[PDB]
Amino acid sequence: ALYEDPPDQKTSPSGKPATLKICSWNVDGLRAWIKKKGLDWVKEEAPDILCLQETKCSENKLPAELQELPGLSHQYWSAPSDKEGYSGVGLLSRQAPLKVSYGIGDEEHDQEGRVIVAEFDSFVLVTAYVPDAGRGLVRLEYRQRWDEAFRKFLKGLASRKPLVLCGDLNVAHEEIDLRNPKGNKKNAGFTPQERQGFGELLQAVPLADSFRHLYPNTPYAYTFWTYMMNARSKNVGWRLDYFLLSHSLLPALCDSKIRSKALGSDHCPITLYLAL
DNA sequence: CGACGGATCC
DNA sequence: GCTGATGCGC
DNA sequence: GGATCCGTCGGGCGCATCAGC
Repeated sequence: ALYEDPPDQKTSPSGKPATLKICSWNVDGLRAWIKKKGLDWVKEEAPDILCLQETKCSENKLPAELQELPGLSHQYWSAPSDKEGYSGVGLLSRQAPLKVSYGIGDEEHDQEGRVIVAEFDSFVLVTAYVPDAGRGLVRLEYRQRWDEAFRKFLKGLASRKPLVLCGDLNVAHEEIDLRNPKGNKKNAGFTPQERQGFGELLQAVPLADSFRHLYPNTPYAYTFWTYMMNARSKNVGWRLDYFLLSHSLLPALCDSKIRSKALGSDHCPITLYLAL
């Protein structure tokens, strides 16, 4: 069945106005995403913080339009040291973070430009392109170790301000998070190993799924669709993109959106509204 | 990884 | 510089 | 035999390299 994201709730449960909008988007090729008119959707969306994943683009090769967004002038980029054309993350902010760091503090996992940490006054933001388990599950065991190191890095993130984890976590937590869970329990992103790791992220850090807290039984809500067999036209997809938040932030949670109409990638943009 | 084809199931 | 084959990873 | 279970195949994209010119 198709999916129409409910209208934006730009007010919290206590009637407080959204002071912060964050947009996360796996662009599957930032230079391609821009030629495909992706920055135009960002302009219309006017986010305060824009997190991008799978940039596939080093810093010296970023298109000049990216350095022309005035409401997103604070830009921070991370790419693999060896694999050019692979992975890559980005954080564009209206206001300068107090602190910007890269990696989960672990050499085995900090080589593929997958994590940017940005400390703001009231919260700590973390964008992530989590390792894929791969065709045939070749990189599953690596994903399992990444999960362990990520869980630990996040739980002890130095200080005590709430956490907003955003990005491509590369798993569909439960069966409601993908069209075909039965034929994908042995396919990357639906292995029980990965699904349990997400569960442990939630219990250990701890964190909550913004979208699922608001929409616990909303089906067909996906963020990724294979380009193959035009899976997007039939909404056969997976929710791999999320905003996970400390429970301290749930009183500030106005909404968590899925922008199913925005094109440019095999992923759709997600958006969080927060009243801080 | 969605689609498909074969195998099995009551 | 520019394109197309080839390879690799989603 | 309609419905379900499950393994195999073939394929959309982006970007890198390299050759040729």
